[PDB]
Amino acid sequence: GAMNSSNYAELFNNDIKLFVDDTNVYRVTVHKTFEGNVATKAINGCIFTLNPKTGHLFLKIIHTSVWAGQKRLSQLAKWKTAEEVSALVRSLPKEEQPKQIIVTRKAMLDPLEVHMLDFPNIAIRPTELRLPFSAAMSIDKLSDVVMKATEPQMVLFNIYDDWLDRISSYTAFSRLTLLLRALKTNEESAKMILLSDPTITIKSYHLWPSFTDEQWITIESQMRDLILTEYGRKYNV
Amino acid sequence: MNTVPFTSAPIEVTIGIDQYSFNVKENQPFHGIKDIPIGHVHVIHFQHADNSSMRYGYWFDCRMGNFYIQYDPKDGLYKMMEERDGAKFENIVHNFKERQMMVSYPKIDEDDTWYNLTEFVQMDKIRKIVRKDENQFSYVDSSMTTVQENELSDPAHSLNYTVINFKSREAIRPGHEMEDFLDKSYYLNTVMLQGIFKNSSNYFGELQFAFLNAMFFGNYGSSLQWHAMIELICSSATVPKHMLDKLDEILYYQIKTLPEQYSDILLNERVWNICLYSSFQKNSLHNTEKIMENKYPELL
Repeated sequence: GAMNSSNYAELFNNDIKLFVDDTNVYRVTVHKTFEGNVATKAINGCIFTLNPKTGHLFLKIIHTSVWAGQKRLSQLAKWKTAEEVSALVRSLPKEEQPKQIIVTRKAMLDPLEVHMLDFPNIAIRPTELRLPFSAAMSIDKLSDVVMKATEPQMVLFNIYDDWLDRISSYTAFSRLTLLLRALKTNEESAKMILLSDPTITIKSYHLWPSFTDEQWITIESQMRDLILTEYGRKYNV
Repeated sequence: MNTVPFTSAPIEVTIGIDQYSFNVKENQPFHGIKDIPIGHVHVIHFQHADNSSMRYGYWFDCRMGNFYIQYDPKDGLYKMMEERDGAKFENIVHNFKERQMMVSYPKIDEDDTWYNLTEFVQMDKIRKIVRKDENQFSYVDSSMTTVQENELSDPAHSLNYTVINFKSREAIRPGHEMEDFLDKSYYLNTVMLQGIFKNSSNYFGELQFAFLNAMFFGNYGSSLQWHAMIELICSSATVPKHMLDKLDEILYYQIKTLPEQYSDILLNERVWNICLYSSFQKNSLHNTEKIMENKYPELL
């Protein structure tokens, strides 16, 4: 059933599983029309499909052309998400197919369940966790590839870069969720924290800066401070 | 007008005949029920006074044979049986009538309640849901489980209602996932009506049978089936106009007949709110919506 704090270590066991986040699939800018009414302009989206054990990210780019002449787009987006995840499972060899898919939003359960009827052995599961995967579009290189797509495209990343060479999946996922939580609470501050020292760069094949173990401890501390500050602000506490 | 004689009434019992019910005391000289209208199925049903658990009963049609009830003191129940000797039967019934030891099926002349609840229900269809082919009548009780419930465990004593599952390959065509799930028209019209039931009469017959088994035996699986068959029509954007008008009449009489006190366990709040206020057919069941709103406004 539902994934929570109590069954957290399960993410890092040897059963292949994917997280699916649909929060950046349908994205609009709201504007005034010449007549002073309001309209939306769709911009490119993405399905965020993440193996939390390996760091493999299947970033399915949603080009705005998939909304052309469609009604009830926020509803269609859940079904388009489910269709793309099903197609991704079908394209993987049997031994790479997930044994579980965890949806970060409950509204994805029925659409994914319906698209995966051919896969009765793949458990479709909600979570109680509040994962900050919506902030994926605050990672510059992910944002860049989505905004530049001129057609539907799948792009493979490792969202952990080369961290697993030095840390466990558990630690890698905790660092990722802290970075994303930070980028979500105060993007400007978070990104300042990540690039303030120009000596530490982002390798061409990476998403995050090449921090030493010691430099990551300092970064991780600055993100926790960022998050607690912003919290005392939000809530005047 | 046909008769179901009783050999005797050895144990205190509430006897139901269709929508009527009578109290019979232990060893009361009760010898059965007369003036049963020909042309409809009937159900005769029982709740022992000493064990108000296991309601049980027999679906029968008097055109199909001479039926009587006899208490079996081993199995501890009133059992329906067939008398093959026509002259023995006529002779037994004539005696019990002359001695007026029978209750009369108490139909009010104006009252079409039973017709309206059983309009599409046919004994031959009942015998396919309740398989016991050596008998021309069908036994149902409170605890009997449905073929669908057994999938999720004695197959001989199961209710073989048509399996309806909105998240099944049967219900959902490859490449029409969102369309078939949000509009069940192809599931209703091609899979169920054209494919399995053959026509709307057989579909409504099973719907009506499921309801009555829910109300008279509190059979929970029957209740699930009744709600599934309603929800499949309400969730279809495309339903023949005659089926919508008939469904409204069917549900109106079911809601009208439900004991006021059982609304809480026999009516599914999600299915009714969805059907009356959200579904494609939310404006197509006027009679049903007016009776539900005036009789069970709490549920909505």
